[PDB]
Amino acid sequence: FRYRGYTLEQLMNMSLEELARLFPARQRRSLKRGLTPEQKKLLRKIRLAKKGKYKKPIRTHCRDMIILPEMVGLTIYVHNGKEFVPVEIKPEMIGHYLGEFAPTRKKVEHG
Amino acid sequence: MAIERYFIREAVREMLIDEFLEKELRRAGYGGLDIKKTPLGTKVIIFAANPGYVIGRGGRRIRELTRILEKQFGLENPQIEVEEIKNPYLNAKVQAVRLAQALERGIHFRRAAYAALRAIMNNGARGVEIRLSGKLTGERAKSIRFYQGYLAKVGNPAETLVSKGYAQALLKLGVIGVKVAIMPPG
Amino acid sequence: MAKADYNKRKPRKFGKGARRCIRCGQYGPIIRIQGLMLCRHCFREVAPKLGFRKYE
Amino acid sequence: MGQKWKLYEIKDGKVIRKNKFCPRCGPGVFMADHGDRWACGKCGYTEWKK
Amino acid sequence: MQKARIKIASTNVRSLDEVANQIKQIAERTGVRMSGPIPLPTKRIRITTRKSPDGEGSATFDRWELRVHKRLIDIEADERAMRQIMRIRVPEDVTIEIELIS
Amino acid sequence: MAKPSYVKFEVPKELAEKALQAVEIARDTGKIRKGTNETTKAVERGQAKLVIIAEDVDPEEIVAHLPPLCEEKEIPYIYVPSKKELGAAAGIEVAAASVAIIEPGKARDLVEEIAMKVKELMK
RNA sequence: UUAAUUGGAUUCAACGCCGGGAACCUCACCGGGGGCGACGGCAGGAUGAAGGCCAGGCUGAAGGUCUUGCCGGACGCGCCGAG
Repeated sequence: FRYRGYTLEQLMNMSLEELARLFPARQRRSLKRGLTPEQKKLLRKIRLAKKGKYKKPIRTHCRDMIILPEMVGLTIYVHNGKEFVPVEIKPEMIGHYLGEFAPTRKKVEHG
Repeated sequence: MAIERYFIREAVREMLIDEFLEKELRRAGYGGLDIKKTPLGTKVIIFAANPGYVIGRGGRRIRELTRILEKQFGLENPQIEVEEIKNPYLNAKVQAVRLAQALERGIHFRRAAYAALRAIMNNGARGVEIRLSGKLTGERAKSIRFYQGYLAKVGNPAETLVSKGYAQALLKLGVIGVKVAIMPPG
Repeated sequence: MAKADYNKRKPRKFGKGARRCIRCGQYGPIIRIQGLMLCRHCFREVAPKLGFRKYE
Repeated sequence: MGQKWKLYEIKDGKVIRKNKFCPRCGPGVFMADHGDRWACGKCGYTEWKK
Repeated sequence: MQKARIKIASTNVRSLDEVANQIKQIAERTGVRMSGPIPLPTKRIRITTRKSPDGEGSATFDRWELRVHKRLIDIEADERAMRQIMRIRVPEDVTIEIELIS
Repeated sequence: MAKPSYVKFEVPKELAEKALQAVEIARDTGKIRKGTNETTKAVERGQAKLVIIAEDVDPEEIVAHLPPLCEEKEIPYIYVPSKKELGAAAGIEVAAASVAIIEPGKARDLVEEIAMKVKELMK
């Protein structure tokens, strides 16, 4: 089609298992080897905004997430180890690493 | 595992009890530990100068000694014995300790070489040395050597054939490190 | 209400960060794990107990 | 030790029920009634108003 | 009779045929036919450590070595003979392993 | 409950010595409730067939409806002058200003002579 | 240069050296969330906990924090000597 995966809405129904194929080794790897309970609470935060009971905005220090569709269209405050940097999630960012999107320093050539 | 590695996995347990015993038996005076290890049970014969603080008041130390070995040891049937030290001067680990008592008092370096270098040699020895690293109660680091007989010699032979004791003698100004090396006759 | 709880939950189960020595309490030296569980500073003094020999 | 907590009601002559009683702990332990949700202080539960 | 392989590993040079020609003494309480001690290799363990904690500049690191020296003895005898040998094995010094086959 | 402001009957001492040993025998029978709040429930719901109460129970958050409640409920209440005398004889070992025995299956002898002495003379 | 790039070593006698394990750990350093002080002494004790807790509102996690309603049994915070 277009974008990363196919139509954003259609992908949500598919979610589990099917996403794996489209993306690299990393995203397959995270989902297959479980998570930690601190991550699992964040899964609940995202879920309440995209549907159902009242929103929780997603705060996270973790940069270990791999973007899922339910994260699209929402603003995630990720700690890079200094401060929180807001990130708006696009459909082009599905399957792509959280840590990429926020700089963890001000990175310029040295001079 | 292997039968090459069965001298690295019994020998370590012997190391562990030598380090803990020497410290907690300065109430009695320590000298050695003859540990005889059989699969039946580990029979440790503690050499100590005073028998009455290593048996306790009513088996007060005896309960401590039963409970200690079992953590360390794979043998869950320890027996305890106390033998007496019957020549404090023959052994280098009761002259390290005897010299440490005299230093902790303020009895100077030469005034305690009366009884740890003119008494040890009377007992019999091919050689003895006392070395005393520290600052010598100063503010800068210095050492002094006292030597009698053969106990340093060419090669490893006759200097790694010794009886060997180290003690700590604590000062309020520092630490002084106490080496007494007796090489028994032989 | 009440004072918080907190507990030790660091993933020390892999790497140098998992290891420790029973004889000096630390693992900041270059550790050895095959055989004995001790370090290089507890094998300068330990080695001829265990029948390791100095000579070559 | 203490200070300061009571939330037990006092009746005269008669008996009243302040709250619901846990069915997992028998009587003794009283549920907090928020609307539809039950709390239990004895062990700590998440409970819903059966 | 029952065949026993007594495999005897020792850290000492002179405790190895002194308990492999005088473990024939321990062993024999009934009749026995015994194989003279067959030397197996020295299996060699090295462990090399730095004696330097700082490591700096030029340095000399201690290469250690423990050589564990193996003799294998076969004996064909009763249950009682085998038992004598596994009843006592001193402080070790001498590791004694026993393998049992008919 | 009680207060030293509130006297309603006089507790004979002969009864009182054996009513601080009554609590102890009957603690390992069933349920034991202790502390003033706990004793409130034990009468509220009417579990206990005897409450024992030291006079020092304060403030009047507890006292409002509770002194008639024990009489209607048909249980005696018997006084200890101190909570450090109901706190060192009753089982409990840190002062208790009231305790309630559920099940006098083992203090039945003692605890029936209270209900015909501090519930005869005046309830 | 960066929030920080943790510290030492620094001619021989510092620079594949402690680091012959450097994603969190390691780790000392940095950033944000919470929090303990023994053993005696000191006012306090049952006038209920130091511990616990639904549900949303908030935390990277913890009734932790709030609104809100509620339990089981009973000694330790705070500090001052001094670990």
